[PDB]
Amino acid sequence: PALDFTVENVEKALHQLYYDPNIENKNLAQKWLMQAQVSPQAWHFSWQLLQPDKVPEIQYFGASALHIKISRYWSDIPTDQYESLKAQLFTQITRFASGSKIVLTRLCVALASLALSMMPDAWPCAVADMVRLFQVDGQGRCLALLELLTVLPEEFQTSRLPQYRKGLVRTSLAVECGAVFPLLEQLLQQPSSPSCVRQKVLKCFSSWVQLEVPLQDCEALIQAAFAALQDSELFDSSVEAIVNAISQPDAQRYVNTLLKLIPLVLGLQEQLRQAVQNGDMETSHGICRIAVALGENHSRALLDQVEHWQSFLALVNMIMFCTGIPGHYPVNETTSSLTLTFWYTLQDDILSFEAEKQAVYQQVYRPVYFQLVDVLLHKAQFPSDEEYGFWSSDEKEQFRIYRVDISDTLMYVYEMLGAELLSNLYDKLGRLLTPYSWQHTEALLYGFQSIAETIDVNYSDVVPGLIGLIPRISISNVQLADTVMFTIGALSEWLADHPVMINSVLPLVLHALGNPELSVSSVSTLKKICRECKYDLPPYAANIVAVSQDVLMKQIHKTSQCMWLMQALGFLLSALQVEEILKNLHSLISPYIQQLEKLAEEIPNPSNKLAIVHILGLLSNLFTTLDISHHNPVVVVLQQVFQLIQKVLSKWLNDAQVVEAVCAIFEKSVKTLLDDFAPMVPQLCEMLGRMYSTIPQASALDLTRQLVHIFAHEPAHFPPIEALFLLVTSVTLTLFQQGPRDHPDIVDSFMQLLAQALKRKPDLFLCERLDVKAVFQCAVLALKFPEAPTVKASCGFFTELLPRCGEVESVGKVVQEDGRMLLIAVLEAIGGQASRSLMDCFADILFALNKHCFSLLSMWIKEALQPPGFPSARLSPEQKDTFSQQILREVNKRRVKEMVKEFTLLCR
Amino acid sequence: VQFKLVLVGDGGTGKTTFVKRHLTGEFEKKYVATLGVEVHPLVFHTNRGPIKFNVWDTAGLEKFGGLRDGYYIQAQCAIIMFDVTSRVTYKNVPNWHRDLVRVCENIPIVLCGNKVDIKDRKVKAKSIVFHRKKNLQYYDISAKSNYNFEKPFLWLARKLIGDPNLEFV
Amino acid sequence: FKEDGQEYAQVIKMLGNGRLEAMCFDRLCHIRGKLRKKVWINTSDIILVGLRDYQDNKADVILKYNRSLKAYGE
Ligand SMILES: Nc1nc2c(ncn2[C@@H]2O[C@H](COP(=O)(O)OP(=O)(O)OP(=O)(O)O)[C@@H](O)[C@H]2O)c(=O)[nH]1
Ligand SMILES: [Mg+2]
Repeated sequence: PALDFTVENVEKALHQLYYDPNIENKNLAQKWLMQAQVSPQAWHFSWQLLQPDKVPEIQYFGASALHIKISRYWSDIPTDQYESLKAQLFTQITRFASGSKIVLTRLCVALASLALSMMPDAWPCAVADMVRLFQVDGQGRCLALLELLTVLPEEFQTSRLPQYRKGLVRTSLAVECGAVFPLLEQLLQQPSSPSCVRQKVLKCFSSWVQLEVPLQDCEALIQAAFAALQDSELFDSSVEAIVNAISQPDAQRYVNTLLKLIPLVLGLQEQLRQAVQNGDMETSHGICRIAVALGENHSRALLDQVEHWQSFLALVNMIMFCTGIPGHYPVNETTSSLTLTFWYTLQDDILSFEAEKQAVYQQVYRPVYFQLVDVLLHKAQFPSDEEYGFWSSDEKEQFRIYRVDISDTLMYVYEMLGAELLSNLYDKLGRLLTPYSWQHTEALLYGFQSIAETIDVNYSDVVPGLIGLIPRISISNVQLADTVMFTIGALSEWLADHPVMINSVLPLVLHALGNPELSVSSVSTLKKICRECKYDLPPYAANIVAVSQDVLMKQIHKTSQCMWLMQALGFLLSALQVEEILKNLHSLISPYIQQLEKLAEEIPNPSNKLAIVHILGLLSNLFTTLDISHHNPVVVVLQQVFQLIQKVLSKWLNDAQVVEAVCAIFEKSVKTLLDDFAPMVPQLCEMLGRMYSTIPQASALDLTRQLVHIFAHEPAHFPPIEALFLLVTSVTLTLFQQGPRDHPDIVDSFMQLLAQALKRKPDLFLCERLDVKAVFQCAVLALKFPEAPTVKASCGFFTELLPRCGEVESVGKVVQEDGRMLLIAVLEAIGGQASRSLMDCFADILFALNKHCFSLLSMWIKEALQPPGFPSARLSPEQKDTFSQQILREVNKRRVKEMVKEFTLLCR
Repeated sequence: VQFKLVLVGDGGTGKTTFVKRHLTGEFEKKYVATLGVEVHPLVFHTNRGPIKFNVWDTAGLEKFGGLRDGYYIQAQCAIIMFDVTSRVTYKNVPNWHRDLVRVCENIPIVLCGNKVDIKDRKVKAKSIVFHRKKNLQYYDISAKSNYNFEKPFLWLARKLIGDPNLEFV
Repeated sequence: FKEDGQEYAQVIKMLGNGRLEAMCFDRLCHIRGKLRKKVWINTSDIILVGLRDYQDNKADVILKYNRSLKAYGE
C-alpha cells in the first residue's frame, strides 16, 4: 500500500492532519507530508494547491512547501529553472493580492528567500526589478509589493549563511534600501494613498530600519511617520516605525539628526496631554514609547551637546509627566513602567561625566530626581482596600512585579542622591507617625525597604532613628506589617554591627512569627537576622527557640516555610555554647523523633508519607546551617538518628522521594562540616553502599564525591569510603550495560565523582576492583550523548585525568592501551556529532592531550586524519593537514579553541 | 472546550519534558530531539468546567524542523520556550514570534523561561520585555521543580475563555 | 575564563561611586554594592566585565584579577 505524491493525496492528507482527532493519524499524515514537501513532485503539485479551487488551509501548505524547498534546499534547484521559479512566484503573489493574507505572506517570504539566495550577483537589482514587475488590481498590487519588500530584510536576519556570503549579501541589500526608501516616501507623500497602504509603508520602513541603516537617510520617513501620528489608524504603525528607527544602535553617531528629532517629540505633548485626560491609554503609551526611545538611547549625547540643554530638560519633564500619570499602573495607565529604564540611564550618564561637569549637571537634575522619589513612592502606594479587592488577579500581580521594578529603581536613586534622601524619608515618615491611612506609611516604609539593603554604614545616620520608628508603626493592616518585617530583614547587616538595637526589634518579629499571614516575611527576616547577627544573639536565644517551638507546635507555617525556620534556628545555635546547644537541640528535636518513631512502626501509608518527608526535611534544614566550625554535636545527634533512619529506609526503600529525602540529611550535614564529618563516615558508607546496591541514584554518587573531596587527605577515615567508591563503580558500569542513555543523571554525576577523585587523590585509581578499561569505554561513549551537561562533565573528567598519566601507572597504561579511540571520538564530535556550545569544553581535552602526552597525540592525530572525510566529508585533504600541523606543536591553550571553532565552522 | 496550542521555541529547551510533566506527572531526564510535531491533548479542570488544550509540540532543531510553519495553522494560541542557562535561545525568541504572527496574528502567546531551578542562570530576570503587549505575558517555569507549572495554561485559559476570574480546580 | 557577553578589561580611569572607566582588550564599567566595597579596584588593574545587552557602552564588573591569563593566551 502506498500513496503517490499527487494533489489529491496531499490534500486528503492535509484534511486528515488538520481535522482527524486521532493522534497517530495526525502523526502519520504529518510524516507522509514530511516526505511530500521534500519530494520532487512537490515542484508540480504546490502550484496546484495554490489554485482558487481550494481552501486557504490547503493553499498555505502549497506555499509553505515552496518556501521550504527554496530556503532549506536551494542547492538542488537547477540554474535554468531559476528565472522560471522567480517569475512564477511573482505571478502567484499577484493573484493573492485579494487572496488570503497568510498565504500571500508565505509566498512573499518564499520570493524574498529566493532573492537572498541569489542576491550577490545572480539577481543584480532585486528591489528595482520587483518595483518594475508590479508597476489585475492596482492597489492590491502595491500592497503585495510592499508586503514583499517588508519581508525581504527580515528573512535576511534569519538566513543562515557563511560569514563572507552574509556580508556580501548585506552590502548589496544596503544598496537596495536606498531604492526602497523613495518608493515608500513617495507613496506616503501622495494624498491619493489609502490608510491600508500607508500602514504597509510604515511597517516596511520599520522592517528595514531593523538592519543597520544610516539615520540621516531615514530622516524623511521619520518626519512623515511623526506626521502620521495624528491619524488614528496609523498610530500603532508610525510609533513602531519611529521607535525602531530611533532605538537602533547605529543611531548614536548621527547627532545632527538626533538633535532635529527632539522638537518633534515635544510636539506630541498636546496629544499626550489630551490622551492622559481623555483616558486614551494606547495613545499616551505610544507617545511615551517615543519619548523614552529618544531619551534612554541618546541621553549621553543629548547632554553633551550643552547648547540645547533647554530642549532636553523639557524632554525629561515630558518623561517625568509620563511617570506621574494619575492612577495606578496595572489598570489606570500602562505608561509609567516604560519610563523606569530611562531614569536609570540618565543617572548613569550623569555619574559618567567628569566630576567638574558632573557637578554642573547634578545641580540641575538632583531636584528632578528628588521629585522622582515623590512620584514613584506615590504610585507604588497601594490603592484603597475596597478598590484593591476588586482588582483582577493578573492586575494585582502586574502591580506586584511593577512595584518590584520601582523598588529596583529607588536603589539607584539612592546612589545618586545619598543621605539627603534618607533624611527626607525619615522626616516624612516621622511626620506621618506623629484621617489616617496605612497606605502612605507603608509607601514610605516600602521606599525605605527598597533602599535599606544598599545603604552604606559610613553615612548611616538615619538607620538608628528608623529602627527607633519601627515599633511605633501599627500592626493593624497585614501589608504594612509585611513591609515592616521585610524592612527589618533588610536592616539585618546593620543590626549585626549595632547589637544594642536588636533588643528593640526582635520581639516585634517574634510576634509576627505567630501570625500565619506574615509567615513568608517574618521567618525570612528571622533567618536574615540569625544568619547575620549570630554572635550577639545568644542572650535573646531562650525566647527565640521557645517561640519557634510554639509557632511550630501549631500548624501556622506551610512546610517550605518551616524549613527556613529550621535553617534560622541552625544559625542561632551555631553561636551558643556547646552544652546548652546540645540540650536545646535535643529539646527541639525530641518531639520530632517521637513522630518519626510513630511513622516508622506503622505500615507505609500514603497519609504517613508526607508526614515522614516533613520531619526528614526539617532535620536536613536544621543541619545545613548549624556549624560550630565557622568555616560537633550534630554528629552526636546523627548517630542516634542513624538507627531510626535505617529502619525508615528498610520500610520505605521503594519510594524514591522518601529515599532522596533521607539521603539529603547526610548530604547537607556533610556539606556543612568538613573535618567534623569524620566520626560518622564508617556508618554512612554502609548505609549509602546498601542504598546504591538496591537502586542507583545520582545524589548518592554526588555524596560519595563530596566524601572523597573532603576526607581523602585524612587517611584514618579513608578505608570505609574506598569501598563505597569501588562498589559504586561496579554498580554503575553493570547498570550502564543494560541501558547506556537510559540514566544520564547517574552517568553525569558519576563523571563528576571520577573527576573529583582524579584531582583529589589520583592514587585511588590504582585499586584493583575498578574496571579501568570499561570506565574509559563508558566515558568515551559519553561524548556521544545528546544530553549536554553529561557530555560536559565527561569532558571535565577527561581534562582532569591526563596530567595524572605517568604519575599513576593504571592511568598511563589505560591511556596507552585505549587512547586512540578517545581522539577518534573527539574528532567525531568536532566533525559535527556535537553542538557548538560544548565545543570549548571538548577542545580542553585536546589541549590536555598536548600537555600530558605529546608523543602519543602526534601519532594518534596523524593516523586519525588519514582516512578521506573522517570528521566531515566537506573537509579538504589539505585542511586535515593544516589542522594536524597546527595541533602538533608543543602552543597556547586559548588559541586551540579558536582553531577548533574555525574547523567546526568549516565542517558545518 | 477545545483549543489548539502550538508549542514552539529553540531545540533542547525542554518543552517536551514540560508536556510530559503535565501529561504523566513524570519528569524525563533524557533528551530526545523531537521529529516533526508531537500532538498531545492536555485537559485542565476549572470552575466553569473542563478545558482541553491540544498541544502541538514543535521541533526546535532546524534539521528536524520538518513541516515547520504548517503546524501553526488554526492555532488559537501559542507557548514560546527558552532556556535560562543559554542565551542563544533567548536571542532567537523574536524569530519564533515572527513566524508565529505570520500564520496567526493576534493569538495569545506566552513566553516561558526554563531551567530557572538550576543554580547558575545566564539570563537575568530584568531582561524580559516581551510581556509589554496586552496579548503577551512572561513566566519562569521549571519543568523539574514544577515551579509555575500551570501558570501559562492558566493565563491562556483565562484570556481565551474571556474570564479573568477563572481559577484552576 | 571569559564568557559570552563578557569582556576582559583593564582599568583606565576612575569615576567613583562604584563606577570606573576602563578599556577591554576586545567602555564604562560599573561595580556593585557589597562586592565592590569588599574589593578595592585600581587604575590599570586587570578586570573582567559583563556586557549589558541594552548598551555596549556600559558593563558590570564581575571579577577582580590577582597571572594565569598570560599563560592561557586569551
Ligand atoms: N534542571 C532542569 N532541566 C530541565 C528542565 N526542563 C527540561 N530540562 C532538561 O531538558 C532535557 C529534555 O529535553 P527535551 O524536553 O526533550 O527538549 P525538547 O522540548 O524535545 O526540544 P525539541 O527536541 O527541539 O522539541 C532534560 O534532559 C532536562 O535535563 C528543568 O525544568 N530543570
Ligand atoms: Mg520535544
